[PDB]
Amino acid sequence: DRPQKPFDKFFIDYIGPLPPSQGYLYVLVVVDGMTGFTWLYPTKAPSTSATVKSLNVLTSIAIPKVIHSDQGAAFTSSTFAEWAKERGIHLEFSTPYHPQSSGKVERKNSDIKRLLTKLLVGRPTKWYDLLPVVQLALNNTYSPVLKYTPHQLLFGIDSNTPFANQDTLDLTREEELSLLQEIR
Amino acid sequence: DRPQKPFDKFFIDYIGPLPPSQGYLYVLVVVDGMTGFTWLYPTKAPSTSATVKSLNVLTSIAIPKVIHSDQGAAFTSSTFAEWAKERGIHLEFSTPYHPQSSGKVERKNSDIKRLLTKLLVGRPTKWYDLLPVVQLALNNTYSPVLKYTPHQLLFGIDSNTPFANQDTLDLTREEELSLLQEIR
Amino acid sequence: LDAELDQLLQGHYIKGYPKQYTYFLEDGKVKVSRPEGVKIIPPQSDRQKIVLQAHNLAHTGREATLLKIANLYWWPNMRKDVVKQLGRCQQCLITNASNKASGPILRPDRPQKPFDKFFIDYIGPLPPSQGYLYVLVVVDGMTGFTWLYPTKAPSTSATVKSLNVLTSIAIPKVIHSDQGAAFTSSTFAEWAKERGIHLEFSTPYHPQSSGKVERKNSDIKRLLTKLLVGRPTKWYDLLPVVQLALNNTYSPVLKYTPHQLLFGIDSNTPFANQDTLDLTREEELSLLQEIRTSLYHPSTPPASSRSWSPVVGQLVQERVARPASLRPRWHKPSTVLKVLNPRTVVILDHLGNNRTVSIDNLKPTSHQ
Amino acid sequence: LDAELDQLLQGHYIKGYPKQYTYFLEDGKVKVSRPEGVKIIPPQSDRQKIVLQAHNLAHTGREATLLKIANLYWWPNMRKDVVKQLGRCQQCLITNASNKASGPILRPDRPQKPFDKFFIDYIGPLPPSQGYLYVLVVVDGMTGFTWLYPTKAPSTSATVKSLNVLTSIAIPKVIHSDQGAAFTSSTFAEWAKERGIHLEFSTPYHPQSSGKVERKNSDIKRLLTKLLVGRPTKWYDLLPVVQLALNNTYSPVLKYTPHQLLFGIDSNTPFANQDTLDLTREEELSLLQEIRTSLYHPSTPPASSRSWSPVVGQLVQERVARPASLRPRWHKPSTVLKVLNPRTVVILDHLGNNRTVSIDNLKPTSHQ
DNA sequence: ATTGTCATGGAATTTCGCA
DNA sequence: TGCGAAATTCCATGACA
DNA sequence: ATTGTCATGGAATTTCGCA
DNA sequence: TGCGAAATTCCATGACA
Ligand SMILES: N#Cc1cccc2c1[C@]1(CC2)NC(=O)c2c3c(c(O)c(=O)n21)C(=O)N(Cc1ccc(F)c(Cl)c1)CC3
Ligand SMILES: N#Cc1cccc2c1[C@]1(CC2)NC(=O)c2c3c(c(O)c(=O)n21)C(=O)N(Cc1ccc(F)c(Cl)c1)CC3
Ligand SMILES: [Mg+2]
Ligand SMILES: [Mg+2]
Ligand SMILES: [Mg+2]
Ligand SMILES: [Mg+2]
Ligand SMILES: [Mg+2]
Ligand SMILES: [Mg+2]
Ligand SMILES: [Zn+2]
Ligand SMILES: [Zn+2]
Repeated sequence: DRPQKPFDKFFIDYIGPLPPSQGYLYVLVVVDGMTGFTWLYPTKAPSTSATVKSLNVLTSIAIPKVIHSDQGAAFTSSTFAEWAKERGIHLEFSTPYHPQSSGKVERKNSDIKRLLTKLLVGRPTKWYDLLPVVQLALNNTYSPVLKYTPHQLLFGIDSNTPFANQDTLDLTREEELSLLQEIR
Repeated sequence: DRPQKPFDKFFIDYIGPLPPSQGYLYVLVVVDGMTGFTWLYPTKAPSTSATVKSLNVLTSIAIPKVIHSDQGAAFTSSTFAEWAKERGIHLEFSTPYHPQSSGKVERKNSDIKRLLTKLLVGRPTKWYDLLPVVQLALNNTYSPVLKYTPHQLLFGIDSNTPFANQDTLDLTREEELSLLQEIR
Repeated sequence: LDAELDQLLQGHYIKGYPKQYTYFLEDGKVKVSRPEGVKIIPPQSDRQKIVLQAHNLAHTGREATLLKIANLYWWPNMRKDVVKQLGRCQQCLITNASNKASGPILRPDRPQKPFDKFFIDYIGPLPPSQGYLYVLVVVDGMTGFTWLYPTKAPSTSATVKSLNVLTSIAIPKVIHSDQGAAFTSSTFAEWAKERGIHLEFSTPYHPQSSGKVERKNSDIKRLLTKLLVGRPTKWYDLLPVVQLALNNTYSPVLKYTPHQLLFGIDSNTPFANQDTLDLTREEELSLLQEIRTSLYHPSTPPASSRSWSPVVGQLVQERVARPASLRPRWHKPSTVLKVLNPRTVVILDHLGNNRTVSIDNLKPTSHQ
Repeated sequence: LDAELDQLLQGHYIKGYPKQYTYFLEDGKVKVSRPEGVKIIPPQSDRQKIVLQAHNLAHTGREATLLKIANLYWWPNMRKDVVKQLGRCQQCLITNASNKASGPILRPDRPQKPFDKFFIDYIGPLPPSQGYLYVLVVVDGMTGFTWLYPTKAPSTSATVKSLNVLTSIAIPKVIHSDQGAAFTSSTFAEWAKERGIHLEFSTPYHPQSSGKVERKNSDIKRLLTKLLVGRPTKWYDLLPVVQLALNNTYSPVLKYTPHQLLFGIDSNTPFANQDTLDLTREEELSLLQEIRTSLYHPSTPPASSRSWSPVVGQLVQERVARPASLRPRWHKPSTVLKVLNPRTVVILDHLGNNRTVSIDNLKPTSHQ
């Protein structure tokens, strides 16, 4: 069997609804399976149209051999199936109610959901402008298993933005009280 | 003494008033002394201003060492004297009531006055447009004394408009009666 | 061609397929282990579609198209097939640039006499001066002697008015001009016929053809620029001064001014040459006839390393005159009817129109 | 200098005046019979006015000015005096063209890694497409990998919006751009400082300096032209297609596509290269690090026969950027403060301003 | 159914002045 | 029969938008 | 306070297939 | 150890307005 490579598999999913930011409510999350590189796209809905518009931006940079997702409406539609067939992309689904990806990808999606929650608190309506910094943080985060960050694995070089300050990602008592105050 | 050359002396004079043609009433006649080459300029008056405006056109092609004329008001003015001094042109006048030029120049001015009279008859108001053809005729007219036409003497080549048809220049009984009919 | 590939799998030699290689079947397709790696050999019936698919990705040339194909496939004489597609792609043919320079310029003989040929052209629009915007420039081909006329437009009427003033002095055999509206009009053709003047036209969009007057336009503008430094651009009153100044300016290569070539004697202008004072006018005109024939004449320069020269029957493409944004810079292929000279040709476009064009406005169609 | 000419008439030798000639007085002036003819020798006190009178007729150069003077006068080393006047005529200095080519171009080293340097520039105005008129082109210097963004204006706001999307992937060390308003604004400088990005600017009116992105602008426009043949110019929807097409196009000299130089592996695009299938990603990245260092690098071409190279203290003249009609194409002389490299200099104009300019926009002031 | 041109100022080369 | 310098000739460069 | 670039297709040159 | 042809490399040309 051939070694794992970048672009072999892209794992996509939706995060949201989130508080509105510049008219956006969702985040389409794309994670390369091999490198763990993350691309984030703000959408106004978890629809096929929003997925196709966002993925057309990504697939102008790199096309995956396979796209992996859950059985979400946007991904199981015949329109999304036509879009993938047109690009030579094989669609792969997880069994309903059983989301399976990979250890690395599951861990990455945890970091994304937690990093977003940490930065939402205090400014839940300003996340659109934070998407570029959130991605750089994630892609410049060292992998204990692989020895390299997603950026190093994708480009084969060190980055000009090393994220040496390995932040808490966990919430403070102040942030916990502020988050529970927002849930009112 | 040095041989005669083109531009050594320009003999100028006014012909008119003539019937109005395109608002013009006079013709300033310039004849090079050596070659007998003629330049004609329509003016609205025999004034210094009209002489200066016309001669500024000619002196953009060639400047004479000497300008010869009678004691006409336009040529004896202090303005015309200033114009000549500015261009390094010496002004030369004939004694009042005694117009002296040269045999060749006197004969040329006769041909000009006669050629104009011949073509005026029938169309005395259309002479402005005929000035280019009148000049070509005159300058392509063979000199019995010199063996060459003014064009040959000025450019040192044959012309593309040889005026082989040596016309009458004298008026017909029809033209005489038509000219005497105009004098009414 | 699955028949051709069948004999190959069996093991018997086919012209174009090296015998020293191992041809086998895998995943329902003929393969070959080549130094670069294992490549798929498509049947000849599939190759045209493959070449076209590779080319169409970015409408690439020979090597860039081949490098994509060579990633998955191998077949005998691949570039021969690539070039067949390149030469049939209308989009590439009309959009790509040429990489062949025109042949060396011709140095037409200097007209033998003054008034044999005039070169006329317009300068403008210039900053308005007394309501005037243009300058009609008339250059005698032999002498270089120039006449300047201010105009309100580059029109037939303004050209005719100016030329009726000039032709009072002498009538020229030929008037050479570009294909500007003022000179190509039937009113101007009529004006010339009426006078026995032949109208000669430059090939379209090739001002080098009118080189004699274009070159004088530079000198006119350079002198007006200098005279107008730190003053408003009131050029109208300077045209007579500039005309006289340039006509009496030495050409260092000829060692004569245009006035001297026209008249054989300087008029009463500053620093007039006095060398023929003791000669009679006839002696002076005899020396002028000699001077006019011994003038320096340049010869065609060497051809560049990769130049092209037109051949009858050759497929060439005329350059689009004023191409719109995001539109091809070349017309569809044309055929060379006649080679007038190595720098001028008669072409027949797809419409069936005969056009006399300069090779500077042509490229030879690539891939034959 | 009537004293100098007095000893001459007497018959005793003066340095500069050949003794083999006969110097005499006639018409109240010193004359000499020379091979060419009898010429007037003006006193040294009159020569400056004479040279200036001859030059001012048509603001002529060395030979054309001398040929007029030589018609009436003779004096020792006439051209030395002609050249003194030519070098002091402000009108000639700022209006005349140069006749010295710039020194050979520099071929700057290819940035070592992707994201070391970006070259950014705008294309447009283009025919409107979905309300868009411009394209922001971002080229990575090492790889050649390009990102395309449609804009409504070449503004700071549109550049910032586009670059905030791009920099989500990686932040570059340097952003090289020309001196377009969008890139020189304090809002853009602030945007870069905020991110640790150094802004590098091209010398003014020298797009060759931004050569990397300019060259990509040609490819972008050429592909959009081809794709839009016989269709309306709806380029907006083609930008993603063109971006992907060019990033995956082989450079025949490198034998790599910009995508391969950036990632070291082709994605799921047609004709993807399969040569590293059996390698691990680490083995693949090791081969990519090797490929990136052994890329072909061009060297400076030979200098032309008559080129000039800048020297500190030298009087040079900057070219007028957008010269008005009938106005000089050159600025008044400047002094070379520092020679940054043989193609870039720091100059001090007459105002006292320091300008970093390309030698392509400079001529050395003539006659020292 | 016509076609490049030539001012410019350093450099290269020739000529001049003298012996 | 030759030297140093001045004079002349050569000619690449660039602009006629 | 900076700096030209590179797709293109004939031609030149090298390599390949075979002996 | 060398031939004919195919493959590769060279590189002038031109355009980024
Ligand atoms: N504009 C325009 C225009 C307006 C009205 C009528 C016409 C044009 C017209 C063709 C007819 N169209 C043109 O494009 C044009 C030009 C020049 C013209 O004299 C000229 O009449 N035309 C011209 O003089 N130049 C300068 C140039 C450039 C490179 C050179 F090698 C030489 Cl020798 C000269 C080029 C453009
Ligand atoms: N116009 C304009 C303009 C409008 C807004 C802002 C600016 C300009 C700006 C300077 C800043 N001004 C310019 O004149 C200009 C130009 C080019 C530019 O990218 C460019 O931004 N500018 C450019 O791309 N080109 C093409 C070219 C030509 C020759 C070459 F050798 C190369 Cl590499 C590229 C030249 C003109
Ligand atoms: Mg899920
Ligand atoms: Mg009288
Ligand atoms: Mg024209
Ligand atoms: Mg023109
Ligand atoms: Mg720009
Ligand atoms: Mg640009
Ligand atoms: Zn194509
Ligand atoms: Zn001057």
